[PDB]
Amino acid sequence: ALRLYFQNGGGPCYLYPLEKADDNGPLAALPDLIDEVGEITLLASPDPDETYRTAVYGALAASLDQHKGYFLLADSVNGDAPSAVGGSAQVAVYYPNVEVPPLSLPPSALIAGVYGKTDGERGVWKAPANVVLNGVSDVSVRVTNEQQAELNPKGINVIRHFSDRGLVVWGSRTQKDDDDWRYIPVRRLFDAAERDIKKALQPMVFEPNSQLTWKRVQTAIDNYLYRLWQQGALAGNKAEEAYFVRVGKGITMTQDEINQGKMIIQVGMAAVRPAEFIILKFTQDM
Amino acid sequence: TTTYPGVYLSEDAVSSFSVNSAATAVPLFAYDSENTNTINKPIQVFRNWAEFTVEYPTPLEDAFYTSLSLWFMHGGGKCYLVNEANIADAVAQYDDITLIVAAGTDTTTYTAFTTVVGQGYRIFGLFDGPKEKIAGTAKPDEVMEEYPTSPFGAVFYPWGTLASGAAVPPSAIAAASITQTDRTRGVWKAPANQAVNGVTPAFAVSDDFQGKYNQGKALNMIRTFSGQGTVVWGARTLEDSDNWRYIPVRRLFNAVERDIQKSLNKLVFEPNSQPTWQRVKAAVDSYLHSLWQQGALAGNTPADAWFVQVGKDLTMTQEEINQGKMIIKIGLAAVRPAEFIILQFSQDIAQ
Amino acid sequence: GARTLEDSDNWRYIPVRRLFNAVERDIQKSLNKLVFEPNSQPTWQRVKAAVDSYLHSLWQQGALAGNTPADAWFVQVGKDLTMTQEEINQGKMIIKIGLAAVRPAEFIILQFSQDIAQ
Amino acid sequence: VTSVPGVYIEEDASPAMSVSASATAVPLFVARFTPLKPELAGVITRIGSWLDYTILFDSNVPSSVVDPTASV
Amino acid sequence: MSTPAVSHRFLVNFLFNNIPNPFDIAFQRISGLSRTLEVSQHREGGENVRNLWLAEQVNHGSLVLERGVMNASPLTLQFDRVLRRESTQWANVVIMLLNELSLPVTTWTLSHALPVRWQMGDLDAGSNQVLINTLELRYQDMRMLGVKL
Amino acid sequence: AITADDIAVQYPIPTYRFIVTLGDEQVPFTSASGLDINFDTIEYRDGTGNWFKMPGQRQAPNITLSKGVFPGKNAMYEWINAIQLNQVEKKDIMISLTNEAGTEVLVSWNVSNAFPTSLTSPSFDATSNEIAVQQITLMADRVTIQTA
Amino acid sequence: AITADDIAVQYPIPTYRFIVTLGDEQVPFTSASGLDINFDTIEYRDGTGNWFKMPGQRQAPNITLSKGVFPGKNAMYEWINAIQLNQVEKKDIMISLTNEAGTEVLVSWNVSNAFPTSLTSPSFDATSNEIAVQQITLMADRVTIQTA
Amino acid sequence: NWFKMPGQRQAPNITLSKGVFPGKNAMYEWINAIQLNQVEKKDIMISLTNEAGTEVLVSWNVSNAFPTSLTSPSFDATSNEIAVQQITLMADRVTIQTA
Amino acid sequence: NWFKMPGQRQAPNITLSKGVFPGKNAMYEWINAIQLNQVEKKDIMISLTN
Repeated sequence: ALRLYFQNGGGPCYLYPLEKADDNGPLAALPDLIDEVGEITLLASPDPDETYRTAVYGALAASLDQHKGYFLLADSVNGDAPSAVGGSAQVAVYYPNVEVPPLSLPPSALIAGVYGKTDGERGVWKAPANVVLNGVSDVSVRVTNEQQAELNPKGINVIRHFSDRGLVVWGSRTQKDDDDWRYIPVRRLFDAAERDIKKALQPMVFEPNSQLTWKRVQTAIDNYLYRLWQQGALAGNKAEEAYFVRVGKGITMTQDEINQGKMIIQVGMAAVRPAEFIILKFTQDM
Repeated sequence: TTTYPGVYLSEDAVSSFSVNSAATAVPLFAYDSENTNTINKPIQVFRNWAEFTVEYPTPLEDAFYTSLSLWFMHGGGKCYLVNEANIADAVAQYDDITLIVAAGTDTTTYTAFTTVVGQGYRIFGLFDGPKEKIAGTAKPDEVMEEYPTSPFGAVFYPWGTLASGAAVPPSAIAAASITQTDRTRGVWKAPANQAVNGVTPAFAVSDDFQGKYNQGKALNMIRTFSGQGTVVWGARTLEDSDNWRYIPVRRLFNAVERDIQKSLNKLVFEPNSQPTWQRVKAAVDSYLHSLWQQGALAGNTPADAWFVQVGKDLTMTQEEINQGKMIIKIGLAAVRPAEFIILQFSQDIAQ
Repeated sequence: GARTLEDSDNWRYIPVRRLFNAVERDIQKSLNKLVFEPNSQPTWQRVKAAVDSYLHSLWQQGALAGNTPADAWFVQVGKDLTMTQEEINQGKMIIKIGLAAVRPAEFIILQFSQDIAQ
Repeated sequence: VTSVPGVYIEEDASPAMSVSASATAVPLFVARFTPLKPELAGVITRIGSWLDYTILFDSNVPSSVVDPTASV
Repeated sequence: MSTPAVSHRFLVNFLFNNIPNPFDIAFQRISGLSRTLEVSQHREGGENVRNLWLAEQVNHGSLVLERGVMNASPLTLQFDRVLRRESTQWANVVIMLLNELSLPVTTWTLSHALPVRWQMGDLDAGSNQVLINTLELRYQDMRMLGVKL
Repeated sequence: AITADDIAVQYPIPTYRFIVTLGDEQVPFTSASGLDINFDTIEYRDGTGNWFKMPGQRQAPNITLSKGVFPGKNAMYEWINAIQLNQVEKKDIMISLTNEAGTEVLVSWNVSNAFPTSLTSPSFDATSNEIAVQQITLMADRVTIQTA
Repeated sequence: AITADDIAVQYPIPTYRFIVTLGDEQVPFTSASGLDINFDTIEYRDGTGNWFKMPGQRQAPNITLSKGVFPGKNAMYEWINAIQLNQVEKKDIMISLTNEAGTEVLVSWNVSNAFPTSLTSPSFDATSNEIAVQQITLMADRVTIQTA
Repeated sequence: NWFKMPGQRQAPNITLSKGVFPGKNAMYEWINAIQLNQVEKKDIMISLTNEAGTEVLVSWNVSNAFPTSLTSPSFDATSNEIAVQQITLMADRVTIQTA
Repeated sequence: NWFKMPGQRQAPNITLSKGVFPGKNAMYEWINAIQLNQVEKKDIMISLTN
């Protein structure tokens, strides 16, 4: 599963060797070891056993709603979510097991590869859903349109086979059915922007909590959000329609909140949504 | 079994056929569920005649063997033997099928043909006529009631009497004149007057007989003439409408609508914006201009042969952009064939 | 006969063993003039372009099986590809070279049919 | 009814119509227009294109010797 | 429509009966194979407006070959024997074009080709050119094969 | 008082903002030139003085695209390296004059079946403060303009 | 905030820093030009309107390298002096855009079998404050680019 | 019809000047770290401040600045002046935030 | 196979320019003495000097 990861776009690739499933000792100590390392973004446990992943997905479900920026790549078993992570916006399920010359692998090791390929070539605001999977030959189940039509209004994200292209990842939805966090590239744009703003403002911690510092923090966010807009990440036409940064004492704070040593910043963005339906509507009248 | 490095002299040599395939003719040959000499594998893929005889080595005399052996001896590329029960799922899974060929099959391919047409899979069915002699006092309404009233099908009555004594289903005669036409003339030209070799029509058919069976549901005779031996004689579909008569103009749009979506599936999950809509309509104008200049489209200028249209007040609204939709409308004119030739004669003696 | 003393998929056929003996000796005669150069990234680029220049001439005279240069050979050298930094410090320079050879024909089967007066 | 993220095909569409932009000729056609949803029965509605007419108003309106001519 | 065939890649195979191995030799300038049918016009008495062409005898052309003066091949040693009249052996020649991959798209397949003429290039003191020698064969029959006929 | 929504309809379009879609991808270029539509001409004169002038048949365009040399891979090189004697992946090129933000195409030129015939290296010069610029020349069969 | 390790990946490469490995040695040059990849073109038209366009076969490159005249030996001269009527030590040239310190090759051009066809002397001029510069023109058979 | 339009904005050239102090020269250490392309770009903020120095009245922000020159002071034995270095910067955008 | 070879070298054309001085014109009495095939052929050294 790691050789198919580096064939599809490699990375620094942290590993956690976990031998058997039912040892609840190392699985309870797992979310505390992830926070000690600074730079994990994806989870994506690549194991063919079904009860092995359920013990992993249940141990990692409490760390996904803690604003830490992780993103789980779960795997369906027979066409549904694995129910440890039901409807959180941090989870992308991928259904068909993928066969290698024939052992069948869960597709999370390959999809974690094609995220790094897509983000390096197109950015995190691009939907990672037209990448042809290198390595592998054929999926275990050839999925029709009619069963994807009952799966794609959930986040199931079927690996499809096209005869001219090969194996194409086909679907870019999360588990959240909200209009805001429906798509993967909208969700991972906000997770990546919050991660890079956080790395930029940590030099401004333990500064004097004055109005001079609040403008140094506002400009450091405004310089970051401007160079996302001018490379196509944000959906705007004026750069006042793309984003805003607000900080002040009458605005976003009260004097009792400065005295307890905190500054409060309101940042907003506007992302663009992908085109996933194309209707052709032919005729021969003119 | 090769042991020494020399030359081996084997004398159990059999026939062989070179593949001369067309990309727009990948058929599905349906074999019967209650057939004894087929492999229990329900869906099986045959790229050539050599892969077909390593799984069916002895020459059988059944409907599926004489359909496929008549397929591969007229070119023919990859094709599918699918059981009658799995015809609606083999089209939905294998992405490549353009033809549903009922190789001696009734009432189960018909109800699974009308399933995948309502699901919209851009296929064309080739059905069979009666294996018995149609009388002449039989009526074209009571004989043509087994068949769907969809424009994606044709019927082809007269069965074959292959030179080894076997009987060829007349869908296989029709599918072997589609391979030879989709190379030499294209998918927009009629599969009719191309002659198929090695077969013979079982019954002699008159043209007074075909006149009853032409309008309405279109039986589509298989007739032999002196010179052009055993052509298929007729190119009409199972509905008699101004649009979707004539097997050429249905199979032309099936090839257009499949080559456009193979080109536009590489633009899915792009951002639904005005720069992407311009890239769609220039990928269709570039496909249809090449198709116009090789004779597929009727028009003496590009404005009379096709149009592509996409906008924000033209084809789709802003409340419909927000659902991820991208409506393109494409109209294009096809070339209708000639079907009737009237020779008006005058003479006068010594003048 | 042209077979060697083992019957394996790689090292059957006296041609494809003696081809690699000639490849591996003409490459080391070319790379012995690069020994005691500084073990740095400019030297690794000079190694892999001296092998690509040898194998491209060998491809275009029929020695290598492939209808494109990407199917006939590859040369690979890096710092996370073929060798590690703890292995640079020992003076080592690992190059990996894969190349496809042309296997001969060994058996010819003449399949005969006839029929009298037909 | 679009649920599969592929490409859909329809075959009996009508050709769309283009609209221009002008500020000196904005008319008010008073005719026998038949609405679909009946809240816009006695008020004035803006119809920015022909696509806006087909959604708000009934554009077919089958005849009965009288013939509907407001959509034509 | 499929792309037409260009004319700068070609193999030539020779098979003599003196020589036990079939050999393959690279040339520069294969000339071109003609095949004429040699009709004759007849004039009838009462007919003044149409013509009448009567088929007689198929005439084949000649295979003219050009290559540089290089090391002695089994074919320039064989023209040396025939033009010294030490042998009168002739060969079956196979000429074939190659497409982008390696594949033979057309094949010409001459029969009983006889070496009849050697022609040496010019020796000139200011020339800047390879010494090209011209070879020429007369064959009996010709049979073109391939998919691009 | 001109209210720049009227500038987007009435004023002309400048040359410095453009995107080049080359096949299935966009590649950032610096220059782009040669997208002409050129015809031949046929004439005829007779002795009475009639002189007929006709358009001939149009000749093929030669497009020229230049961009800089970047530390990644050379995507213009792997399309001219893969010439096997007749064969080339022929691509269809769109060169679109775009607005500032990049979110609206103003007018575009469509090159239909282009294939590379030349690629020039940068000119190495030890006394120059310049960027390594390659240019590729392409040969096509038609150039169209869509105005939307 | 751009942190110049990102400049080494994203920004383009300038022309003034390059090294030229010529055979088994490196020679310091001032200019280097002519490392093109050029193809011919084959066409075909028939009476129905089909017009086929094909790449031809590529022609040979002419490289140009210029350096100054130094008080030692003239290493470009003893490679063009040793022409015996057909024969020349053919060398393989690498022209590599390098980083400042010289310890990393960014992108390089590989000339395969080069041999000299011309060598020009400096232009002696008693009113000029210039350096004696020779230039040598080379003829090869292929030019490749390796991007590492 | 004359059509007048704004073109594309060109790069700003910002010049700063400070005195020479006996410690470590921070502006020499940023112009000495040039390796043929590679410079640490910095964000410049020049804010008009109150007299205490703790709150911004109006600020001029500068996006990606890198040094292009650094002048030495003019040494003169007959002058009572302070040694002033003058660095010039080149960037891509100038932003004015007012608060 | 495509073989590339050096040809044979062509003859040089040297160009020397100097000023007109009040003495005798030493470049003139070497080009004046051309008799139809014949010329005193000389060997020239052009030396970069300190």
